[PDB]
This record gives sequence, C-alpha cells and structure tokens, in this order.
Amino acid sequence: GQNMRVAFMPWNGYNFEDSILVSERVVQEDRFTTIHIQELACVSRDTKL
Amino acid sequence: NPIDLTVLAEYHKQIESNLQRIERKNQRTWYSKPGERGITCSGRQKIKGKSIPLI
Repeated sequence: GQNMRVAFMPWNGYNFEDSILVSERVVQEDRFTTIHIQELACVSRDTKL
Repeated sequence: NPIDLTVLAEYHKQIESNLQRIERKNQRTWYSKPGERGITCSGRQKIKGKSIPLI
C-alpha cells in the first residue's frame, strides 16, 4: 500500500466504530487508484438454420 | 402416350443430390475432430442479466 500522515483523534463522529476519514489530497494525488482488466469472449456457433 | 413427370423426378433428384453434397461438406469441415492435442481454444461465452419490466 502507501504510507500517509495520520492523526489519532475523534473528529465530529465520522469515524465512529472503525470508520476512516480521508482528506481530498489523497484523491487529488490519485494514490489509491487501481487498474482493473476484464475479459469478454464471443463465439460463432454452428447452429441449425 | 400416358402422362409424364420423369423430368420432375430427375430435377428433384438433382436438387437432393446437390444439397446433400453441400451439406455433407459443411458438416465435414465444421464438426471435425482435433488430433492428438485436443481443443486448442475455449468457448468462454457468458450471458449477464437485464432489467425487464412486466407491463
């Protein structure tokens, strides 16, 4: 993963049991963006008709 | 001199023989057997779902 600046404090309840708050600097630096690759095939079939 | 449809039977036999030759060739080179190694590809076809109303 990546290493980040973290403060341990209760901030307005947005981290109530185990939730995490994330500032938009982590989004704008796009440092958890992930590439995914799907695959799809298509066959020509010898049916009748 | 009775009536005659021998040419009809020859024509129908010609149609049947030509169609049997073409369909035998197509069913010969489309359902062939692969040799000593097996099917060299795979089908992989999958169908997903849609949102179909019922009016």
